[PDB]
Amino acid sequence: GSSGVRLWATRQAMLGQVHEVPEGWLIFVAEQEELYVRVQNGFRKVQLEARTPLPRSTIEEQAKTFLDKFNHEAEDLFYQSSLASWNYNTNITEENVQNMNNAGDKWSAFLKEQSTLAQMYPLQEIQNLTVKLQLQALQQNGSSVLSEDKSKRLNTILNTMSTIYSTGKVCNPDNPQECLLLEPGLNEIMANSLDYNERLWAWESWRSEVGKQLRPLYEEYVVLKNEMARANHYEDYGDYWRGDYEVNGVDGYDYSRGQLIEDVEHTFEEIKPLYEHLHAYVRAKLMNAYPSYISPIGCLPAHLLGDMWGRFWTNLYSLTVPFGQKPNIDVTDAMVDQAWDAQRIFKEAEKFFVSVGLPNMTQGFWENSMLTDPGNVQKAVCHPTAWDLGKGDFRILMCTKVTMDDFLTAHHEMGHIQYDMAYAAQPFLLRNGANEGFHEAVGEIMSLSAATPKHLKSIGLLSPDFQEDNETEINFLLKQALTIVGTLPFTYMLEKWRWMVFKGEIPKDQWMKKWWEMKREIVGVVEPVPHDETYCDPASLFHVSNDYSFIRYYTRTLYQFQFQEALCQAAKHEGPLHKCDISNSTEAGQKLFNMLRLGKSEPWTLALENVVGAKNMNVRPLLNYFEPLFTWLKDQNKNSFVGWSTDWSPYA
Amino acid sequence: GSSGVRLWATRQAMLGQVHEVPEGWLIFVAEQEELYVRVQNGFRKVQLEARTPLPRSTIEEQAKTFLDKFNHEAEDLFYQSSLASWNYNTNITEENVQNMNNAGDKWSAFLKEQSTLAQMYPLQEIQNLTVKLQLQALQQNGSSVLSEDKSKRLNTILNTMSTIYSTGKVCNPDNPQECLLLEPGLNEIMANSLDYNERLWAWESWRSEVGKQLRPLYEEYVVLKNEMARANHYEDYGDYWRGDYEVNGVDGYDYSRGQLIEDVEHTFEEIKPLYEHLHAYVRAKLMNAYPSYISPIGCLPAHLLGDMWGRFWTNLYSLTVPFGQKPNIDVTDAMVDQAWDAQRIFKEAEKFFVSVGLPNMTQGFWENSMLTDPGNVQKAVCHPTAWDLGKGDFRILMCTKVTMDDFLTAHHEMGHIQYDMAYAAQPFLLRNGANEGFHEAVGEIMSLSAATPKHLKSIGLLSPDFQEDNETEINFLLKQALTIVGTLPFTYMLEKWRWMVFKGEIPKDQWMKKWWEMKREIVGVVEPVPHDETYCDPASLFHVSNDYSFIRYYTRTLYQFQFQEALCQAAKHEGPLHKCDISNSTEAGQKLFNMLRLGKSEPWTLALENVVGAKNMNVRPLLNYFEPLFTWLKDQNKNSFVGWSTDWSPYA
Amino acid sequence: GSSGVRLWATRQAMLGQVHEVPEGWLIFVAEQEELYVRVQNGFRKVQLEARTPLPRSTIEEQAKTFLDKFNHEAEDLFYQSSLASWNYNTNITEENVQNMNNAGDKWSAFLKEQSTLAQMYPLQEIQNLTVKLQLQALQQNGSSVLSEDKSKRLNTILNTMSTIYSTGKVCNPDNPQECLLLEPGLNEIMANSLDYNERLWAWESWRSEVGKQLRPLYEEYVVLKNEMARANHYEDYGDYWRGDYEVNGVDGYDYSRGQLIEDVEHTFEEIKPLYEHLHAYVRAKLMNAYPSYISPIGCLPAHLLGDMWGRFWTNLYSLTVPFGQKPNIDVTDAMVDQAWDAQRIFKEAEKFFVSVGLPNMTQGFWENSMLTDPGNVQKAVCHPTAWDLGKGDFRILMCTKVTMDDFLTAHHEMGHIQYDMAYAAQPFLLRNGANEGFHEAVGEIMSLSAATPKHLKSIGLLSPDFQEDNETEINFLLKQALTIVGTLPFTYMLEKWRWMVFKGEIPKDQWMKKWWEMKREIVGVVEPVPHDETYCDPASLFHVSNDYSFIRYYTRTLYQFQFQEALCQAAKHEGPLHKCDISNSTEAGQKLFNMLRLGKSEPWTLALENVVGAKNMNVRPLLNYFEPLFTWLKDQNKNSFVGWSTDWSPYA
Repeated sequence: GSSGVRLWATRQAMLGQVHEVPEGWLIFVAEQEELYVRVQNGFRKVQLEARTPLPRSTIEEQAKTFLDKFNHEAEDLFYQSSLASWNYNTNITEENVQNMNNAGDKWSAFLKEQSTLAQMYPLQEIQNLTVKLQLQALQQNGSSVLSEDKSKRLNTILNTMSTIYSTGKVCNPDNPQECLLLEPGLNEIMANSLDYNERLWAWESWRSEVGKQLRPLYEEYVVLKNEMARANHYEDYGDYWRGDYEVNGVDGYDYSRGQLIEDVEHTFEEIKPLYEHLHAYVRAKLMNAYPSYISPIGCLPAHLLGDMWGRFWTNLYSLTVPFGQKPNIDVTDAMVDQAWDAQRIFKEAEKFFVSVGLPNMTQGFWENSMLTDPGNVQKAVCHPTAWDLGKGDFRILMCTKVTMDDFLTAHHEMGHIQYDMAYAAQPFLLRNGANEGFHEAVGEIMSLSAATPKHLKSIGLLSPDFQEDNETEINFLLKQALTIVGTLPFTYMLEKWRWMVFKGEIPKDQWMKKWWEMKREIVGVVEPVPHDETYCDPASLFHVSNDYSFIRYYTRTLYQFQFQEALCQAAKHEGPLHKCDISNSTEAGQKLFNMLRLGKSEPWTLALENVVGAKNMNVRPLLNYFEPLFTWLKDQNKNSFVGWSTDWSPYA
Repeated sequence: GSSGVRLWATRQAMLGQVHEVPEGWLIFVAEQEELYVRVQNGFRKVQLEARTPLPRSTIEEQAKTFLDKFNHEAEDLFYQSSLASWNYNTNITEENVQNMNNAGDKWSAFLKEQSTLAQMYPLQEIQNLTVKLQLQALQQNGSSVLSEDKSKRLNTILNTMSTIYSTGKVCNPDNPQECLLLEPGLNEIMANSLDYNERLWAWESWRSEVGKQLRPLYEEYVVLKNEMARANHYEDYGDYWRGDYEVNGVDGYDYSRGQLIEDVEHTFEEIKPLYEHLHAYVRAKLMNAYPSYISPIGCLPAHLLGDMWGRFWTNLYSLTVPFGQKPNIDVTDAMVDQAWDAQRIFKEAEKFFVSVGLPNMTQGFWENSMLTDPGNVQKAVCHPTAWDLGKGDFRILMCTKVTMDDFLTAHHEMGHIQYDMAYAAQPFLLRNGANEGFHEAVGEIMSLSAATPKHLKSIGLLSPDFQEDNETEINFLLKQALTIVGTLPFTYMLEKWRWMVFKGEIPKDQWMKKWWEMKREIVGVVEPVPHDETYCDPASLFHVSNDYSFIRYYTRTLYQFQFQEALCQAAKHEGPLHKCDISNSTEAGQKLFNMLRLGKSEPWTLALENVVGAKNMNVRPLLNYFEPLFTWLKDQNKNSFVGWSTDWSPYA
Repeated sequence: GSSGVRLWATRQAMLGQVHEVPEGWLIFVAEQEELYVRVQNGFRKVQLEARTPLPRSTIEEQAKTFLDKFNHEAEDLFYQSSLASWNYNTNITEENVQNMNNAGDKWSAFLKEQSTLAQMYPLQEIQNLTVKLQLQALQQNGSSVLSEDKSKRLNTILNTMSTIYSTGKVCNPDNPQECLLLEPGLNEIMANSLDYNERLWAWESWRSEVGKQLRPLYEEYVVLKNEMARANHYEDYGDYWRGDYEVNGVDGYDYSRGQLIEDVEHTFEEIKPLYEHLHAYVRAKLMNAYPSYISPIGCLPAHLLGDMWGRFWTNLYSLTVPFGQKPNIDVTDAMVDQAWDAQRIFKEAEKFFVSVGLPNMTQGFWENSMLTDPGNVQKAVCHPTAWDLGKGDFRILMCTKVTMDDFLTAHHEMGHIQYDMAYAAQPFLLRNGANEGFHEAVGEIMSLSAATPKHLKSIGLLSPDFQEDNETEINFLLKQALTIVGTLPFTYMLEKWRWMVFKGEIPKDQWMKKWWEMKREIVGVVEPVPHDETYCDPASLFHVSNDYSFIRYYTRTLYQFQFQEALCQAAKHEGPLHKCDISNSTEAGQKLFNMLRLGKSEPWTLALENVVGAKNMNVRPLLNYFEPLFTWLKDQNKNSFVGWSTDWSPYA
């Protein structure tokens, strides 16, 4: 049968009424706070533990209520800052500048108030993974952990380094009044002009007037960040940046900050045979252009890698082309013939996104964002940016033209937007990518998919009569290797160098003695002229001098290769990975959106495991993508020396 | 999520149907006497304690029937005994005396038989608190816990000192044939005559005469009082008295015997600053009367306190009046001018009770009680006493004359009788107050309200143009302090003295030395002639000789002040507490009657908490009542020593 | 007041909704499997034991199914086994001999297999007393708890002594070929011939041929009987037998094996004065018969008691009759006067058994059982046995003749089967007596009632004119004392002797000497010829050699006395207890049937309490039964010295 639970006022009433209480009927005493079970000819007291007072809101619940209230206020405040940011970037005016000051101060003050209001909430007793992740992402004091003077000094130094890099100007000895900046002056000169002396001077002059100036600033920046990290229970500032990839609280998915370093080391070792052959071929081709400036046995000059830091070897493609008479993959004729426009490019990207199974895109983007150049009466930023303004607002700000590149950037910005629309369901704190290499990877794979000849043929960009030969595939593989695989050692060595310089393993009087020697050995990049310790060459880059973790580029490339291979596997495509296309593949879009919606609500390991199939960052897709390149690279370097000599330098 | 509790005969159908049992459904098994909770994929055995036997034809019902039978027979027997007592009080004749002997013997024999017949009824298996308390009162064997000879000699000694106290006579040394009794000779001598010689001689001669013949008797009485208290599971006879205040088995209101001791001590310690100032002023007035008989730092003489044992300082109010030029408040002259008798005393008094919300009081009292001296045909005792005969019969014995003081006494007696009929619904055992300080407090609270000029003005006793300035307020407050507050230290020390005299910590050769040390240090009064252990001065009081608890008076004062303050708070009175009146406030009467009807069934702490809100003892209303007096005493004691010194004595 | 149980998926929802949970409503969460009770201002956690993995198949269910399956099949196998034994017992034939050989083999193998199956059903987790008790009987391995060789040799030694006792023959020295078996060649000559020499020679020869031969066999039998007793968790084989009387787990009726020894000793000690008077008078009559062979103070001869073991003094009733001239009570000649046979004896037995109120029994037993020897064509056994063949089949083996002795044994036999089918509702294992001293007691009590002169007169066995004087009552009482009370000391001591023989307290070189020492001090009987430890006189008993506990007879005597006293109390018998008759008393049969139906399921101590009113056994009925004889023995002991002497011997 079935029985209920009885309750009376006094124990005397319980005794007088327990006679008619059937067996199995629980008796609860409000006066005595006791529990009894009606047994045969009696009632047995049920043991009860210590009194537990009613919590109006547990400490976990108090954090939940605070986080919800903060997120609700953050959505409006961030949207106001985002729209003010949009207005400034559409038109740069004095009124536009001042509302950055107001929005920035208001957002920072609100963030500081909530972070202080969140710091008392303990993360140990909260078992809610989403709530704990929100609190730790909100409790990051950062520079505020130190004193006011120390925090202000660090911010002022950081602004100084950014200002020096941005306004770094070099004047030629022939005309001291004539001076040029790094961009677009030094970058274009060292990417197109083939003069060794001009490139060498610009490389040396910039690293002199920037390195010498930044050397005390970067050194004080390093120590201030290191001491801030110590105050934040971090071994160094590199450990602070690796904390984004750090995962805790999830069984089977925990990731430590040291695991990221060892995976980067392991992946670089895997790419080392492929990069060595790529470097050897690029080295060999430079003798074909300049036989009396570089030696095949030695390394390659930093300024002769197509840029100053050796970031991109794409500028060396004209100097390293295997078959210059073979035309590259370019469909610019289709643009002019059919009068293609930027709005049409985005419309085709949306249509392609519909084809791959992903849903449509909001019309508020079209009515609030510009694609072409917005006339000339106003100044607008033409840099490719995708905007997540919050509360459903998604925009893109760039002077998009009608070039294959722009068609890829449009796809890239759509890929950024798709991520922004995807984790939008997650709370404001969790309404972002799991790490800094996910949002860029989605845009990159979208650009890679949009650049495939099959996708162009499907939408008519590529002529149906176009043929696919070995030379075109080899040149495309080399071009991708220079652009992406070429920058992998650059990201690998720069982030590594920043790691032990923050760890304090590099003595001050030997800084450049390590970087320039390590550059020659691990990567085989050699400085054209010697630099003493007064130089600050590693900090001459934008990201390092602007408080940016450079491990994003290596992680995003590792993710983008894994995503592309996983999409190809889900799209049952037949053919080489470089020719693989995800067009008309609903499996690819659905699989991609499975991790896209997660954002940072789940650990990045779970997001990665969702598509490729594992939490590791193995470069197997990279080897498979460039296996025909690797065999061709081995064929080209079958007689050419492979590797690099640490001893050799251009000045020696 | 809703469920209940299931049951089954045995474990065979239990585990054959546990699969069909939904999760969260509690299960009781009669065969195994076990409890289980159906959890997700399992069941957890609920811990069960020993089975409590169900109520049956046990001692519970047998005692309840015995209690009902006892109450029925005690109602008639007590009615007959109280009828005989009133008749003897109305008419003192030889036939009335024989009635007392017969009624007293039968009542005592009946009580002891009920006590014996309830002795083998244990309370361990009885859970009814009302029955438990009633049967405990029945099981109050008393001195019969010892041998009969010990009880007989203790009663014989008690009657010896009580008779000696009544007949205690001192003779003038020059006139031996003329002797003055304590009642009313010595009392009147120290109440009216201010002569130091006469008061000292009467004080010394009485204590010597009483002490030299009662000291061995008091010692044996104390030893015997210790003997049957130890046999009654008490450390002394003090714990035997404190058992009435002790509360057990009631959650949130349990009281210990030592708790009242510490509460009384703490209340006196905070009272001490007010008492020291009052003692300072009375000492200052003693300098005004007899400059050479009181020291500025010394303690007051024992015989110069206005009464016999220094209890009440009302007789000193004439010599210690704050302003003797101000005439005292007295409506007796107006009352006699209005042709009002003792019948009008109770008639206007009954108007007061129906004014405060208390209902009409039965006409049986009016036809069964006298308000005047019944001439000289039948001798009547004029002592104030209220009688609850039973069966709805209620009487009050007092020679109520047409005076202001008898008006208060008439107010007190019917305050007793109104408490008597308040808990008439309670059984015979429960027909009593929770302690000995409640009935007197009830008769005191409304007496003070009646003595207030507002009540006299409302009933026409006082002229509407009566002036109430600060001088008459201070005089009234000081008179109240002398009559009530002045005796509070004496009540505390004497009860404390009698408490340790039962405990035996103070040796029999130090009873008088400790008594005078307490008198000097606590009371601030020093004897005019030193007394050795031959003197038995504490036993010279009526209460000590007749075995009467003295903590009842101090507790009653604390009770009456708390009761009055709550009544004033309930009546929404604004102004000084001494001017507070409860007339035309029906809420106060109804609220007061809520615990008056409760009787002694509930703990006295619960009753005190219900009245004001303080579960424990408090003296907060004392400060509110005498705040103008305390400020006046502090103002007037700036030029005089505050406190006392034990070193000084009138004899040294 | 009523309430229920509430559930929540997670504790977060529980905390939010705990405010809406009324007091008395239980809160359960499946995530933590935690139970809480809603209390005043909070929730109290309910203590829960370890979570079981839903064991829907308990051992209790499996054991109950196994027991029911076993009982159903065991009934058939035992039934056909009982048929074959009855066929052999009614017709001894070679084909019959192999019938029990096959039937016993199958039954034994079946029993050991079910015992083996019950071995994996431990009793700790079984809560049903009936299931636990039945499986305990099933799990009784007995001889198979040891190794096979120990069991095989124990059986072989058991067979050897059983054969030796059966074939125990002694030959006269003058006639080597003239030899007499113990039954009936030896027993007849000693019980009929009173010659001291012939009885002494037969006693000596029997103990020389059998005692010497069985001494090593008995010692080896005892050693092995101690071996599996400790393997069965018993300190000795005596404790193994005492385990049947042990009651465990029954609160208020638990019995221990040691308690049986203490109570048996206590009963014997208080019985001793009555036995000493009987032994003194029997000795006194022995000097009357043989003055030069028995001392007035010494113990009785072993061979001069009517039994070579000294069991029964019934053969001495003629030699020790209180009055040899008064005729004895016997109505056998009246049966042949009325032309009665064994059929009429049983028919009258049923009429008596239905006059006591118990229902008539079926006709199957009458047509399936013989009451007379089946001629001489087929050989049959005439020993008094009861056949509990099962399946509602009950039979009696008796060659009943038309005699009072056969009349009483016929009453004894039908009482046995009337006990058997009374508890037919019990399962096959529980279809047995509570102890070994109950089945014989049931047949004894009413057979004595049938033998009462009132019963004989009621149904016409004895003429109504028969006079009932004290002389016949004393003669009847003495015969009862010789047959029943006389065997009590021998029964108690021999079981006491065999108990410590298994225990090993008395060494092997003292057993028989301790027996004879106990025969003198306790039994009061002395051996006529001294022997050595080669003699094994206690092992000459049938029960010792055939592995039968001897405590059954002493317990049955006190059990039957208690049963008879309760029968007389229920029948409200007035006068001497030996003349009490239960005939024509329906209430007495109903009270007996209250435990007859109970069977062995309940503890025998509870059954004894239900009959009389005492949980423990007592000798009170013995005093009431033999009070006239006890006074007669006391009066006639003017020359009969109370007790005996250990020093005197027939040979010394």
